[PDB]
Amino acid sequence: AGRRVNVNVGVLGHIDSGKTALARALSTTASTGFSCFSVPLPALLQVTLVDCPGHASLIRTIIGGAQIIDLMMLVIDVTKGMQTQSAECLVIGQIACQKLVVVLNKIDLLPEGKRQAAIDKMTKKMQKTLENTKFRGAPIIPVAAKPGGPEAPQGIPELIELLTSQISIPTRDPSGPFLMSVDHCTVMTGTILSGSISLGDSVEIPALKVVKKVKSMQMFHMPITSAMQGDRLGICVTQFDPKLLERGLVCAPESLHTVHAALISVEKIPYFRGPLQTKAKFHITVGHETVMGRLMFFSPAPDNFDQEPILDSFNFSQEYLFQEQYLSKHCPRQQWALVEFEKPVTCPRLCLVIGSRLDATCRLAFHGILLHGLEDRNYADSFLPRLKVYKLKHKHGLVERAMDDYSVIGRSLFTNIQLFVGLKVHLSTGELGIIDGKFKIHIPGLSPESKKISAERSEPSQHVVLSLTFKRYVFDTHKR
Ligand SMILES: Nc1nc2c(ncn2[C@@H]2O[C@H](COP(=O)(O)OP(=O)(O)O)[C@@H](O)[C@H]2O)c(=O)[nH]1
Repeated sequence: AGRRVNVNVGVLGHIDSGKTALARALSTTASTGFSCFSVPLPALLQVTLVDCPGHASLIRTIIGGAQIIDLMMLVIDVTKGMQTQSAECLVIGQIACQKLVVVLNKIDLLPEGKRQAAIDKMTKKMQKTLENTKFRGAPIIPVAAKPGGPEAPQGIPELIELLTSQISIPTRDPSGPFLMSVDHCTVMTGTILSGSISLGDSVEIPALKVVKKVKSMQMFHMPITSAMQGDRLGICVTQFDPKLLERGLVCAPESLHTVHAALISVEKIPYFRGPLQTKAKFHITVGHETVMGRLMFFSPAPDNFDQEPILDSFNFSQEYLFQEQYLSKHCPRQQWALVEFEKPVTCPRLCLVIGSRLDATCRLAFHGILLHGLEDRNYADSFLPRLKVYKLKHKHGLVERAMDDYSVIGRSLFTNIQLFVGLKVHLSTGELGIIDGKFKIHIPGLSPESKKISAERSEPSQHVVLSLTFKRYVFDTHKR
């Protein structure tokens, strides 16, 4: 559409930072649910200022929205500094967007004498701070929006000049499945996260359990036949109860799925102090819903330990090595983790999973994509034992006698020995043998060395080694 191009802007900050306050300060001074403003573009143009009541909401609102977040603005109170939340908000941002702008709000609490040179204190700190972040170059704008406080605008048009500058470069695809994030509610006003629309289309409301029809839609001047991704319009629909859903998920019917467990693609956050231990609970926020699952990790094999990153699929045919801790720091190019939730969460496919750090350093740990969402409540009795997690369990024994040239004796294995008979075994010398208390080994081909070496020579290390493959869920196994 030649007129009215839209881009979403994530407004980030602390619970008392002035985020919600800077919107109105921008919208109001536009050219004279969510707020926004307009302006020409020398490639109209409107930018909805994403916001929310608090944090948790503003997070869950930015994760599943990532694919539509075009740029992140960072609000800061030029007195408190860079408060707690103002830090988490800065990484999640790094995950979703690709650029950001940092503004110093409340630029009225500084005395004129010590302000311009106290401003630079943070401008320096922020700059240096961002040096270790993909938002490494983010410009900074000192600005005071409500110069008095609650009851009682500074350099706002300036903040608009910048906002548009980095607001360049967008791309949107309508081919996906429909997804709209409701922020107003019978009418429904939200933002389109995935897919395309058209009058007469069918829409689902998983919160209410039903599919309604799009009687009409209206955004700014009424015309509307179809919307694309990133747009922000309102879907007029059946006079259902506009109360049960004042902010929720709407999409194509049968488009979402309810998941009891999922195979994410894992990736620790650098700034995460600590390890990533299999079986370590977490606070997972998947798409737009935060459910507490558990983890498990696993990795590829050494042969293709550096295979390309397949970030959209899953090559379920090949096997995978079990890992007790995320290998951080030759290494792997990426790894995964069979999440297992407590509550039947329910959300998109390939949705941007994130979740970490439950406890009584930063609180965020990793982030990943959802490459597969198990839907059966019995993912253990159905899909699970079929998986191929290689659990390399080793053993070692010591060789002693030499019955013949095709026989030896061993004694180890901390046993049963009637359930392992036949497994391919290898002596400390290099020859191969087939395990045929006590022991009974065979050998096709003994070697020349061990043949020379009761017994004789004092057995300078007749060592016996074993290596068998243990798929995590099958009953017992082989190797090769
Ligand atoms: N002193 C002062 N306070 C400001 C100024 N601008 C905004 N605020 C404060 O911003 C607070 C609201 O924060 P807000 O971002 O709406 O919180 P949220 O809506 O929970 O994110 C109000 O209580 C104001 O006191 C300002 O210019 N000077």
